[PDB]
Amino acid sequence: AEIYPIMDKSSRTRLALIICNEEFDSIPRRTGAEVDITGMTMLLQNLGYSVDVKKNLTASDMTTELEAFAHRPEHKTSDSTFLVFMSHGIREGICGKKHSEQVPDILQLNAIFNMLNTKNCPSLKDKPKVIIIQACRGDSPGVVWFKD
Amino acid sequence: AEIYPIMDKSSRTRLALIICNEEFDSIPRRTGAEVDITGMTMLLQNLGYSVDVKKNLTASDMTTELEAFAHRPEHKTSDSTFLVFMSHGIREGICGKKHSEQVPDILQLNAIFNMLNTKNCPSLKDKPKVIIIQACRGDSPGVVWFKD
Amino acid sequence: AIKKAHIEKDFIAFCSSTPDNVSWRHPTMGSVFIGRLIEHMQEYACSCDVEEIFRKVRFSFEQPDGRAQMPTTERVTLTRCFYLFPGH
Amino acid sequence: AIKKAHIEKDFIAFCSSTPDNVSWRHPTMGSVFIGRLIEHMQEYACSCDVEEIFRKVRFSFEQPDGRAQMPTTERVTLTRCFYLFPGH
Amino acid sequence: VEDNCINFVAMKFIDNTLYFIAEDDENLESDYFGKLESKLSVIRNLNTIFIISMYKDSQPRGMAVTISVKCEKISTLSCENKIISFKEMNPPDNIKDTKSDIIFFQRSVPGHDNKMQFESSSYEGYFLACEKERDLFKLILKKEDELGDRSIMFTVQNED
Amino acid sequence: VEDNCINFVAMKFIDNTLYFIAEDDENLESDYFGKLESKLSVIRNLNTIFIISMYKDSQPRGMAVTISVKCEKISTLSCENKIISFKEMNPPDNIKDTKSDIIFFQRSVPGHDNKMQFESSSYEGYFLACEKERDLFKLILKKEDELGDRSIMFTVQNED
Repeated sequence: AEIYPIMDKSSRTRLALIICNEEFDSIPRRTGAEVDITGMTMLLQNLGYSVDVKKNLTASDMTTELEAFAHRPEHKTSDSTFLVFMSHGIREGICGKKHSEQVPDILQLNAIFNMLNTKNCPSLKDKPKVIIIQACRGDSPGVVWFKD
Repeated sequence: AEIYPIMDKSSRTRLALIICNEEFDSIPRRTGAEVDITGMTMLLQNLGYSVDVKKNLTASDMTTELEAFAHRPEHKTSDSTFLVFMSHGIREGICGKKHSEQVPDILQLNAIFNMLNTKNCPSLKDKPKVIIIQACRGDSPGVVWFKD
Repeated sequence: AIKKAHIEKDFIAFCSSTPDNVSWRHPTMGSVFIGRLIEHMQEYACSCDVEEIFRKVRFSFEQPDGRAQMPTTERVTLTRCFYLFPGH
Repeated sequence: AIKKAHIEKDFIAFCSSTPDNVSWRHPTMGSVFIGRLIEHMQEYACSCDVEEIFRKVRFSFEQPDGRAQMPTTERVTLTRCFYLFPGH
Repeated sequence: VEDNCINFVAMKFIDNTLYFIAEDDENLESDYFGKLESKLSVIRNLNTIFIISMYKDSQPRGMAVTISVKCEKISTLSCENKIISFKEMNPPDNIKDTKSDIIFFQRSVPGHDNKMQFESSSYEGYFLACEKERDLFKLILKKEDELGDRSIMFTVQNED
Repeated sequence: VEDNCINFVAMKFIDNTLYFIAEDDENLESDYFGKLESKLSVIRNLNTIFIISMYKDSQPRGMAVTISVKCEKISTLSCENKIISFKEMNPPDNIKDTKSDIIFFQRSVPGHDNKMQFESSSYEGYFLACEKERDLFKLILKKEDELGDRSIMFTVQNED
């Protein structure tokens, strides 16, 4: 009993969401996101997930689409989910399509976790939420030089 | 090459830190912490670690103790570490000895990670930092009542 | 009719980089993190769970190659090994 | 000499509870989280790595028992399976 | 803040007296810095019965509610003569006189506005609640306004 | 903020001209929202030689430093007649005249105060730096004050 349940292929109706932010109104474009979308969708379709591609969503639109995804009636006949997020990002979290220095519009990772728990998404009880994120979280190149 | 390097038992000098907060100045006492310290110390001593035990440290003293632990020489001869923490916990992080609701003295997990990175602790490159924390992170029983 | 269910019981985040760093993206080949992720799901998803697949992806970024980055497995709250079992 | 390395690598945090929850501790037997953690290393440290031991600890808290909690594995930046090998 | 204090799961009556066990039995203490003094205790329906039936009032000053517990013959809780008691037998369908121990009024609680407290029909101003006794919990009438000991409030979870 | 722009690892000279490859070759773009225009490039010593030797000045107006690169016979960088050039051979130990192409002055940089830029001794006010040329990087003199193209500053990492 160390493996999550997997039901019949012919009756399971999973749902995986893929959000990407390619075009922006105050930020340079995220070139190459098209190949990312195509590859992610093809791999998930190979896995067996009814993907849902969304592009250029504000954080408010992010939230309402997440709630709609949680409320979809296909979750009751599933056993998992995928939420592949790919956009710009800062220390706080994911960047929306309307991000700017003057006014920030950030969808935090904490909010994503909160809007998929058992209270807000009762249809996903005892079911993994395998979230995938592709966004920066800071400025440092991630490497340091030390005298050995 | 999927497993970590393990050095000779007869010559390695590992190091581990066990920080626990039991007695405070504006907080109810953490009864039962003595058995916790004893059991954790015995287990790590059996594992092969030179346990360092500290009690009732302010976060300011906590940080300099972490720096002293990083700067210790045994690290050149070790291959891992353990930083077991035991105190009260606010959603921000770890509570210190002098913590209060009027002025907070909280040691964030991010600060603990930063004090043991490769830049600040060059002695622990390619060596795990298996941190263990026992504290609270909010005000919620952790369960919800959903209508099945 | 009413249970407890452990609000926020099953979750595995997988960020592209550790906190306070930068993640790269090839302008035409696609995102390097996403590219490695999809390669590892194409190769290993039938013999390694999500946790170990993410570990393989993380290890594949170990030795820096100039534009270096380090995937992070945030808030791993899984209780059991999760095999996707694609097409089975 | 000045060989490069990742600033943040080979970290595995292990919090007692998920964010925005609480943790319990028996007044005499010791903390339930620490008790389960030490028991699982006393029984499994010779056959399962730190990641899987933490997963077993997490699974041991699955079914709620009134004073329920859920261990969390934060910022798992580990790259390889870590076996303690106590005394080999 | 979702201040929650779960203290009830399910428990039967003993010696013509209603007993209730709690979810916790070892008195584990929270690691949160602040105190967690209990104020309500509501949760039930976890899978020894606890009957609640609604009644319609020709003189509506509050929704009419009943409590009963299954016995060898069903017993209803009673409030005759300014004391707490359990009377046996079944209610005589719709109650004729408004003043009765069978009927109770439900008032919404400030906590989450999802639960309701219980009000005596035979008593005006009294309040039904629970207080810590030994290792179990004992349902004893105590005025809500007066802070009698801890004064744990008795509420039940409503159907969605 | 630790603004870092690594652009140098190691590379040899070709056709009597100093070439330098960069760490990145695919021009990967950051996912950070803001721009990352490069301003310095310092890192080296990754395991084709690059000589730096210090000299003592009887007229100290800056620490005297030399650059040289190993060849069939060692070559030193030269700054004769208001142009950039590479001259061959080895320096004649301590230099007698202060005005020379052999000796350079090192000035601390605002970035982390750990690296230093290079100053010509034969030129007063000129500055040694690098600019992007094709796929590689070419060391070409350009005034630091004047913003010539991107004007990547040339600095080297000091010993602790």
